[PDB]
Amino acid sequence: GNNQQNY
Amino acid sequence: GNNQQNY
Amino acid sequence: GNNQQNY
Amino acid sequence: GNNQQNY
Amino acid sequence: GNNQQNY
Amino acid sequence: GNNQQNY
Amino acid sequence: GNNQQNY
Amino acid sequence: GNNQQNY
Amino acid sequence: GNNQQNY
Amino acid sequence: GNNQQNY
Amino acid sequence: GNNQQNY
Amino acid sequence: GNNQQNY
Amino acid sequence: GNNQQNY
Amino acid sequence: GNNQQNY
Amino acid sequence: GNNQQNY
Amino acid sequence: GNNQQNY
Amino acid sequence: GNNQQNY
Amino acid sequence: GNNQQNY
Repeated sequence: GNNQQNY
Repeated sequence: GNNQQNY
Repeated sequence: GNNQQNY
Repeated sequence: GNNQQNY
Repeated sequence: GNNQQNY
Repeated sequence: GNNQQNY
Repeated sequence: GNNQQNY
Repeated sequence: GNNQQNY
Repeated sequence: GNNQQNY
Repeated sequence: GNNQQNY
Repeated sequence: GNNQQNY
Repeated sequence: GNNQQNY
Repeated sequence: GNNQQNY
Repeated sequence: GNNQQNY
Repeated sequence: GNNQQNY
Repeated sequence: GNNQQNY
Repeated sequence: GNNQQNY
Repeated sequence: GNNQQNY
């Protein structure tokens, strides 16, 4: 699906 | 499905 | 926090 | 906190 | 806290 | 606390 | 506390 | 305490 | 935080 | 099913 | 089924 | 069934 | 059935 | 299903 | 934060 | 922040 | 799907 | 899909 990664 | 990862 | 909305 | 909503 | 809602 | 709701 | 609701 | 409800 | 919306 | 993990 | 794990 | 584990 | 474990 | 992981 | 909107 | 909009 | 990564 | 990376 869609990807959002927050570091 | 959709992915959200929060570090 | 962070927001991801998938329609 | 963080929000992910999947419709 | 964190929120995940799946419809 | 944390929230997960599955419809 | 933490919440999980499954419909 | 913690809550889990299964319908 | 950061925003990603997918229609 | 859906996955939410809170550390 | 659905999974919620709270550490 | 559904799983909720609270540590 | 459904599982809830509280530590 | 959908994935949300919060560290 | 940063914004990405996908129609 | 930065903006990207995709129609 | 769509990708947004925030460092 | 579309890509936005923010360093």
